[PDB]
Amino acid sequence: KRLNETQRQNQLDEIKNSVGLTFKKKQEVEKSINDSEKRLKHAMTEST
Amino acid sequence: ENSLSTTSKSKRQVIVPVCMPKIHYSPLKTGLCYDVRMRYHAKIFTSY
Repeated sequence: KRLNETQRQNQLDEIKNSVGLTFKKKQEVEKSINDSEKRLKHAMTEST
Repeated sequence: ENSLSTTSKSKRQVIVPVCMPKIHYSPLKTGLCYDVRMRYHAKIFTSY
């Protein structure tokens, strides 16, 4: 019981670490999304 | 080598007997307390 509980807890906080990792990667790709939108805007101006 | 050099071939008579040593620290160990059942209590991720 203690063995399975410890493996459960290790799986738990490893999942929590990976969740923090992917949330940081999303929070860092947001800025390049907005900058790419800005250059699409300027591309539309020169298109017109 | 020495000039002191005691010289008597005879069995020395016994003086003291061997008893339990009268110490009470450190033939013993150091106690540890631990259980995984403290790892049950976690936080509810609520804000984001």
